[PDB]
Amino acid sequence: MMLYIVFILSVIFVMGFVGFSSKPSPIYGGLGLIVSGGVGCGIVLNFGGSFLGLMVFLIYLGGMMVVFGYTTAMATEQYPEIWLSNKAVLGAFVTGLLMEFFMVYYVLKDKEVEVVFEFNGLGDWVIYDTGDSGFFSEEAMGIAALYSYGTWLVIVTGWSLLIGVVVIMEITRG
Amino acid sequence: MWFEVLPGIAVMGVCLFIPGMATARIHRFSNGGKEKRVAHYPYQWYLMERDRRVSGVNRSYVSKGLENID
Amino acid sequence: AERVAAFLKNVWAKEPVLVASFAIAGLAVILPTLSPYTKYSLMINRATPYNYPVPLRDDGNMPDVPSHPQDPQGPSLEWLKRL
Amino acid sequence: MNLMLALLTNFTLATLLVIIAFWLPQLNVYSEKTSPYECGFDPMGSARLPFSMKFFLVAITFLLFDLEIALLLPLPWASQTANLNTMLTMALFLIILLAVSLAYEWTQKGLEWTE
Amino acid sequence: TYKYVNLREPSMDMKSVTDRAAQTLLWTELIRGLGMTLSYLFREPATINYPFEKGPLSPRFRGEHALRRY
Amino acid sequence: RGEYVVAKLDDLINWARRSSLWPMTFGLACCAVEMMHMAAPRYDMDRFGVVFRASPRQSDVMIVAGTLTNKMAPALRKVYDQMPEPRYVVSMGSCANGGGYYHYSYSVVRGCDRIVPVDIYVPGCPPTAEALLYGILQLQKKIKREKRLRIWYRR
Amino acid sequence: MFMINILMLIIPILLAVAFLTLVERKVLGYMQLRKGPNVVGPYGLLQPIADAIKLFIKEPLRPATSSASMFILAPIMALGLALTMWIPLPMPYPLINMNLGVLFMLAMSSLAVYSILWSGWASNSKYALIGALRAVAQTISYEVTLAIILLSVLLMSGSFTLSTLITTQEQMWLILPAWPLAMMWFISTLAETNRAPFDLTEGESELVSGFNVEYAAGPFALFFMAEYANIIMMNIFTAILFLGTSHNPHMPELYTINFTIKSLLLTMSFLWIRASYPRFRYDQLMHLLWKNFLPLTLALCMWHVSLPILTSGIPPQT
Ligand SMILES: CCCCCCCCCCCCCCCCCC(=O)OC[C@H](COP(=O)([O-])OCC[N+](C)(C)C)OC(=O)CCCCCCCCCCCCCCCCC
Ligand SMILES: CCCCCCCCCCCCCCCCCC(=O)OC[C@H](COP(=O)(O)OCCN)OC(=O)CCCCCCCCCCCCCCCCC
Ligand SMILES: CCCCCCCCCCCCO[C@@H]1O[C@H](CO)[C@@H](O[C@H]2O[C@H](CO)[C@@H](O)[C@H](O)[C@H]2O)[C@H](O)[C@H]1O
Ligand SMILES: CCCCCCCCCCCCO[C@@H]1O[C@H](CO)[C@@H](O[C@H]2O[C@H](CO)[C@@H](O)[C@H](O)[C@H]2O)[C@H](O)[C@H]1O
Ligand SMILES: CCCCCCCCCCCCO[C@@H]1O[C@H](CO)[C@@H](O[C@H]2O[C@H](CO)[C@@H](O)[C@H](O)[C@H]2O)[C@H](O)[C@H]1O
Ligand SMILES: CCCCCCCCCCCCO[C@@H]1O[C@H](CO)[C@@H](O[C@H]2O[C@H](CO)[C@@H](O)[C@H](O)[C@H]2O)[C@H](O)[C@H]1O
Ligand code: SF4
Repeated sequence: MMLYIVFILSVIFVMGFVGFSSKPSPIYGGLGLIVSGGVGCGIVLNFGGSFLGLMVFLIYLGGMMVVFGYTTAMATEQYPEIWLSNKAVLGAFVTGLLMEFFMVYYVLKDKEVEVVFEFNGLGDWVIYDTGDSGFFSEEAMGIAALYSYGTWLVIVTGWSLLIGVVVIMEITRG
Repeated sequence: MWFEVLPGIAVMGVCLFIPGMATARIHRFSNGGKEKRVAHYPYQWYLMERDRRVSGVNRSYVSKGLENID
Repeated sequence: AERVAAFLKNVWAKEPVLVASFAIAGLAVILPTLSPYTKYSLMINRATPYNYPVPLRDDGNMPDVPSHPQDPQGPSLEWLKRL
Repeated sequence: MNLMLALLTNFTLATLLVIIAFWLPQLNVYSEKTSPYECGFDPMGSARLPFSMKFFLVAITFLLFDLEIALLLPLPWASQTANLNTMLTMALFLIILLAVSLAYEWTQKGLEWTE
Repeated sequence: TYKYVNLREPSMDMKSVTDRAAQTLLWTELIRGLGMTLSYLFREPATINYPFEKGPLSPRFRGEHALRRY
Repeated sequence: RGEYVVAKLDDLINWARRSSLWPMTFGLACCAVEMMHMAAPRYDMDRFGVVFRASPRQSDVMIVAGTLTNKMAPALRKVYDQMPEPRYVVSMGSCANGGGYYHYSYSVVRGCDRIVPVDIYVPGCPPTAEALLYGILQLQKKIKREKRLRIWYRR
Repeated sequence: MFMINILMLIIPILLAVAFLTLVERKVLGYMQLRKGPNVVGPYGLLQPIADAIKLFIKEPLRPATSSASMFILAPIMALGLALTMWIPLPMPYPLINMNLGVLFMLAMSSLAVYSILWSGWASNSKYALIGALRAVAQTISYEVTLAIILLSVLLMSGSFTLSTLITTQEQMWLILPAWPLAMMWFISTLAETNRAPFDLTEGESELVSGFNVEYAAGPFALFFMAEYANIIMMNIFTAILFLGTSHNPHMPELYTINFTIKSLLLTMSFLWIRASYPRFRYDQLMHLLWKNFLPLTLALCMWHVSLPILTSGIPPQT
């Protein structure tokens, strides 16, 4: 059962996506996105990406906090909608959950499934690498190379972030 | 007087001492009297896995020295 | 110089925090070029062996490659021990 | 497995304390007791009404700056490179551009809250 | 007669300006405030042990009423 | 023996409640100044476990320290109702007790006990800070005598 | 045995938190020329026990206008995440040895903010909402500077592993070469833990009780325990970062004693500070971080990237 940990997290990942894609109040949509960010961090961690997993969680936690502030200012109503309060929201929520439940039930029944495209269902562990014993984290080595190989990437991202500040100032100065 | 604040500080100090002391002692107990092996990188985990196989009792903290080489 | 010096004494009076920031950032940009120990940073980074040193096939004509690790030939770290 | 167990225990312990808190005490629920608090007088309007954010521009700037730390956090590892000439230049370039971006928003009065 | 409570121009000489920079950067005046509360920590408190000790009163104190006799 | 067990559990919940009385930060007039002096160093109410907390949700005692007017009466009742239970009311000073100097006024409630139930009345105009403390310790002893679990056992 | 190790972590944490409440009341009391608790148990030693029992037999209230599920969830999040922050702390051995322990603590601290936002929003009352949005402002103020301050310190240690900081500081405390960063770190932890003079999300004199104004009894106690747990944890983090204790592998208890004393004194300084200063205005806190610490933090982040390289003193990766 623990061997399916990545699959179980990916099921919760989708459930969080159905949470905010059905579009209740953005307060609850933010909560759905935070759950998916956490389990998504859990998924990437189980493939050897501790830094990537933690970083995406860290980034989305800051992002959804700003979304929370903007929600209370610019996207609120007298009766914010939970999933059960609106027929359209509830229908999308249940439709997504049922589709997910069926894909999970069948892929775990046949150890395989065909939902448009063929997916094996033997447990995600089968594809893992077998032979490693280096004295370093390969993901850390690749990320650190941003500053020696990715000079060009540094320039365009650095410039884009600077222009971003300039641009938002222009856009929001009516 | 001010020294009557110490008893609460002493109680607070004792409580904060226990987690560190307990963790250190539980580690020795569960690793045959030694520090818990630290595996930050795959190489260290590989050696620990080989220790488990080499132990003969499926315990990576059971060491085998020259007595095991014929 | 007077205009800049008068400008310096003004920002010390008004914005000492920003004076320290620019002073600190300046030393970051400048000193690495003036430091004599900067070259060792690359040498130390280069001398750390994360990888196995795969041996070369002795073709019979590489006199500067050691046969044994304790032979004289090859790079040495005596410079590093005295650092 | 140790990490998952530790998390489960922490939140199980917190949940149990909340269960005790709700099922141990004697309750006496009635309308006036559970009405919203506003210093003894009834609230005027819903608390769900829009609450203007006067630091909205700093909040958006936080998103961009929050992402810069994700670019900078790998710096301890990048310092282990043999190509230190490039790494140091690029490392300083990123921080300087962040400082320039802060300076721009500062001089253009972007850090001042709306009145 | 009157006096001004807040009407003083700070000195603009180099030593004074650097004294103020140190105060700003090194929080000297905030550290001084910490010294004052520290001195109070080591003073005997003013609390009395009521009801075993009582606040002082005088013969004129006006309390509960009573009807008297010759 | 259940009688023995419930008796000891009564002592524990009573002891915990009287040892941690949190009055609501709530004062009305001059009597509230003497209440400030009870929190001041000479009497240090906090040394008894008595700690002001502003929110009614986190308060155990309402000290009605001053005159209650007709205009203020609904707000006093509101914040008393918003206190969770158990809750207690200490009436401090003549005004709160029964109207006092303003008893015959058109705008004054003649005693806060017309609006809320009262556990202790502290006399005085104002009661001294020591008099109020005597009233708080009297409330503590009233809580000590409570028999909630012993009565439940015999229901 | 590991389950026993967990219990020997969080039960002591809860006990230390309970008696920190006594110590703060006594320490504040004596700085205010009074005594604080000295009746409930000798020298007030039972005062925390009475308070805890009192709150948990007090009636909890679910407000009529409140969002039920979020209202209950938030205090569980607060305490559960407060305890989680302790598992990677090397004292000297961590319960969970992590590669990116610092990055784990940053992420868990960011997640804990939502226990303030959701409790305040779920209460559905004006003072609670105002308190929650102050937390949004507070996080925006300190989060960027806090991460970059850590980065600068970690460029002398070489890794995100908390145990490496013990090795880094074997010869000398990091406060010597990084006292400017230690100063800015210390203030940031006060803002991070919502402590005076940055106690804005509660802001009693302004918002009655801010975000937790609608919470009573046991649910209120959970927020209180979480806050005091974070105060101790953040000051343990500070002691490890800047006042590293020497670790003798054969006498690990000597480390614990020395490290506990440092953590206690740093915690006392939090109580000391609360007794001494007035409160910031919450826009003035934002300007403090962004217009003062951030310029200085950016400059010092540049300096600590260059300093190892120019002095040829880059730490080992492992
Ligand atoms: C940091 C953690 C701290 C946690 C501390 C936990 C508290 C430790 C101290 C426990 C002392 C015993 C609790 C007594 C308080 C009960 C509240 C009260 O006073 O009610 C008065 C009531 C009085 O009721 P009554 O019948 O006399 O009248 C009330 C009704 N009207 C208003 C109409 C008059 O007592 C009871 O009803 C029952 C008393 C039972 C005593 C045994 C307690 C059992 C608790 C289990 C409850 C079942 C749900 C599960 C809850 C979780 C279990 C842990
Ligand atoms: C070889 C070359 C070397 C190059 C590097 C050289 C670097 C050293 C020189 C640079 C200066 C170092 C000192 C930098 C510290 C940070 C300074 C700072 O930011 O504080 C100034 C800040 C400004 O705010 P203000 O005074 O109101 O006015 C500013 C106008 N814009 O004011 C404040 O921040 C006030 C903070 C208010 C809150 C304080 C509450 C707590 C006070 C007690 C804390 C005591 C310190 C404890 C430290 C413990 C650390 C473990
Ligand atoms: C809040 C909503 C939460 C939604 C979570 C959704 C979870 C998704 C379902 C995951 C269940 C996977 O189920 C997993 O399937 C494999 C099938 O081989 C089982 O693995 C099995 O291996 C061998 C097969 O010969 C058996 O001897 C063994 O008994 C069994 O464990 C796992 O024991 C089971 O845990
Ligand atoms: C130690 C050597 C390195 C020192 C580097 C110092 C750089 C400081 C950059 C400016 C930071 C101060 O921030 C602000 O700058 C403006 C100018 O932009 C100053 O204001 C200045 O404006 C112009 C010059 O530009 C002058 O005519 C004016 O007399 C002067 O006051 C303010 O006093 C200060 O509020
Ligand atoms: C808005 C855009 C702003 C752009 C700002 C760009 C700032 C760049 C400032 C220069 C920083 C680098 O300065 C440069 O650092 C490298 C090390 O990294 C030094 O390089 C020196 O040490 C390294 C090893 O560390 C050796 O490999 C090298 O042979 C030697 O020359 C250079 O002697 C120095 O000149
Ligand atoms: C590379 C990292 C290290 C370098 C530091 C990077 C950050 C540099 C920030 C420079 C800011 C300069 O521009 C800034 O603009 C405002 C105009 O609104 C100036 O002036 C204004 O702000 C200051 C403080 O808020 C007020 O005292 C002044 O009354 C007001 O006019 C600032 O004094 C100046 O500092
Ligand atoms: S009882 Fe006396 S002191 Fe108290 S409020 Fe009335 S007039 Fe003032």
